[PDB]
Amino acid sequence: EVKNRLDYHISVQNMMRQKEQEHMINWVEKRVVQSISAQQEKETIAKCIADLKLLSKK
Amino acid sequence: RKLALKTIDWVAFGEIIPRNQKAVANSLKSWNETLTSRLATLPEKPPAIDWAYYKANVAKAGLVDDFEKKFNALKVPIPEDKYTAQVDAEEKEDVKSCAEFLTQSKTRIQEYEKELEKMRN
Repeated sequence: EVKNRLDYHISVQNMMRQKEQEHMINWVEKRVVQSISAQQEKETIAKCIADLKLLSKK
Repeated sequence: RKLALKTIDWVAFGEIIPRNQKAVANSLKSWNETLTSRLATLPEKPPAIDWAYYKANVAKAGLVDDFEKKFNALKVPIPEDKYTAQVDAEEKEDVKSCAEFLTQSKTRIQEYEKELEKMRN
């Protein structure tokens, strides 16, 4: 009978992290997804790596 | 708990010349069997708890400790005897059987066999 309340407290804190994880994430990501885009140079890295495909695949 | 032990004896059952229990023994053995099976079923023990590691995985780790101490230090008392006259209200009624019925029964027997001998003669 002992165990289940202990495990409940842990399990809730676990469940309570994931939700905070998605909601945290959602704000952080839904904020900064926007800003990134100024980097032209990831498309710098697209071409660069894209050359290391276009050249370096065959 | 922990409790010790006597096997079936059907001869016993029928005889109870304390008439007020004659039925009871037949039923009472079967009540026994209920316990007999039930005890054979279960084990004595659960495991226990590694509180140290569970404290690692409970962030409210105080709880694990608190309940730990109380539980581990605690021992609950074995469901306690109320009756032990069974042995006794018998073994005395077993004298009731013996001396009282022994003597009368053996003295009768002798007269029978005593006339037969001469009847074989």
